[PDB]
Amino acid sequence: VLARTHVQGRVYNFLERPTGWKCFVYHFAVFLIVLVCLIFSVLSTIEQYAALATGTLFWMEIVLVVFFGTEYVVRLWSAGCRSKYVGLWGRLRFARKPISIIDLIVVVASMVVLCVGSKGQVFATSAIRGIRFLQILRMLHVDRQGGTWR
Repeated sequence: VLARTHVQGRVYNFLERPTGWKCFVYHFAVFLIVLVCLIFSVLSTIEQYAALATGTLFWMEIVLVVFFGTEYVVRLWSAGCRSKYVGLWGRLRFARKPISIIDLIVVVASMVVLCVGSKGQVFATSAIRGIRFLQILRMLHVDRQGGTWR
């Protein structure tokens, strides 16, 4: 200390404060990830049949589910930088607009989808048609700071 917390509260300032820096680095990462995740989605929806027989890259969908599941909770931690019980609920409760209600429904679906097992080809359809399907919305939820699409 005193980093240790003045470094996590620093993460929770940077990801939350719209600036030239948030815009520059964060939105390069969202486009890079969406292209990776969608090329991987075309592969993954065939790897799901390879998972009946053989070895497969399908494990990396659980890795990116842990990224996106963590990335949802990381916003709840930037509710207020130290607020990690308080606004951890309080901003989730605030998340009332249409995409935010869908994002809440899809994050609990995404955990249930891991939790049923990597089969049920519904884990597969939800990885696709839930956890890619949310990401196309973020193009319009685009946090690149113009008052976007309105």
